[PDB]
Amino acid sequence: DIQMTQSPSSLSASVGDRVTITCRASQDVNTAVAWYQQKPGKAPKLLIYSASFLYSGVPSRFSGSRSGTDFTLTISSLQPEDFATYYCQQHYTTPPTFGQGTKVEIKRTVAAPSVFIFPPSDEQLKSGTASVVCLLNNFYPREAKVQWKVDNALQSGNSQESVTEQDSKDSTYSLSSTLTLSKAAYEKHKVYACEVTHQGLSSPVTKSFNRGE
Amino acid sequence: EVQLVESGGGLVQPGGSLRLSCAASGFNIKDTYIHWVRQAPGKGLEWVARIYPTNGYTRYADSVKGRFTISADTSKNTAYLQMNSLRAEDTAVYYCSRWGGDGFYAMDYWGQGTLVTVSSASTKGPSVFPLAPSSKSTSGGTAALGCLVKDYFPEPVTVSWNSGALTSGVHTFPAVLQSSGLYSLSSVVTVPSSSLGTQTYICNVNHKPSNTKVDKKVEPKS
Ligand SMILES: *C(=O)CCCC[C@@H]1SC[C@@H]2NC(=O)N[C@@H]21
Repeated sequence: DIQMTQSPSSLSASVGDRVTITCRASQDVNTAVAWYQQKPGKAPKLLIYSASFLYSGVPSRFSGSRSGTDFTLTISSLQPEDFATYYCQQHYTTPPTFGQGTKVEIKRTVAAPSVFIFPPSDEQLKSGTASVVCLLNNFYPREAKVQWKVDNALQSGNSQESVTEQDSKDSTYSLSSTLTLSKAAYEKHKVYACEVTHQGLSSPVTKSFNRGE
Repeated sequence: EVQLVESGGGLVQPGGSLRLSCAASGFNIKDTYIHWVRQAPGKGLEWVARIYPTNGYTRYADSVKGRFTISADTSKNTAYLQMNSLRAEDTAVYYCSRWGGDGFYAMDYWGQGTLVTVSSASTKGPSVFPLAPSSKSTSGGTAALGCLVKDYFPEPVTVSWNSGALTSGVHTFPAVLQSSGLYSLSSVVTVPSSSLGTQTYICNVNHKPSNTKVDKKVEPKS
């Protein structure tokens, strides 16, 4: 089994920048290498075949080259729609093997998130569980720190985060953090706060509500 | 134009059997090799098997050898993957692809894939709760509201707003698996603060695996 060692695992670059993704075959595979693009929720799309040939419909900014066992995918001018995971593949022998993939995101100017907090609905409390939701809307970069405070006590082990894919229009992200408590714990406490730290914010932003007010 | 269309996926118990199909159009599978390639949630691509339908010769990845059978029927222009002794490790989107043939051994056409989930967990529809817009929403500014889609299994669910009329500013988050083993997600939207109390906001939730359809009105709390 020939292995395809793909680097880097991820990269960030601005619109118009030159992006280089590389793959090292464990042994000679001649030119029997293809490159694929996979966007979220979609099937892989063939970009390059026989190491260096541009496939049908692929923009000219994509190209491939081979030097020995080193294979390189180049995007000469990165575009916002190029946000995707890229995979090399050798098909010199059976089984055909894929590289681990390279996740490509678009670097843009810093944008601070707009922060919102949502209390649990009365209908959910009737079921015995309380979910408190903090929303960070349309920010960049993706990295952010969201901390939950219940009556000024920091929470640990009871919240989960989810992040959207990078927006096609403005290259931003949105993020949710969801705090889960029992109904009894939710009714005992008063102040619910989510504290947000981000590069676009000069100081951390806190959004909070008092239960029942 | 060439197309490949998979079918046959679903939720199946561990140790069970499932047969996937791949119907080819715009070309004849006699002239090509047909492959299955799978992708576990959040992981890379893994080749599974290949067949040359003219003589039926097959090759398999070691991880499925003996348990899976790839086959094809040239008179139906259709290929199959019979999966047996299914394990949770087999949970994945299963893609059909082809080699171009005639000296071309890249995978040029792929289907959209069919999701196979191997689990002993039963189906369950979500509860949908409002994320009510804050009464502190800035007058004349921007407010956020949404729906919390909680405790369902398996994936996927779809969410729309106002039956597709509201698309700008919508963020429907990827689901997270809770410690309970059920999924949860939220869908949010930012709207003008002046619209609260007059414009109606309804999230439309569809969970096909449990035949659950919920429309939930989200309004400011009284
Ligand atoms: C139980 O876990 C301690 C609950 C603390 C609630 C605090 S005490 C001060 C704040 N005012 C109030 O009415 N509740 C808050």
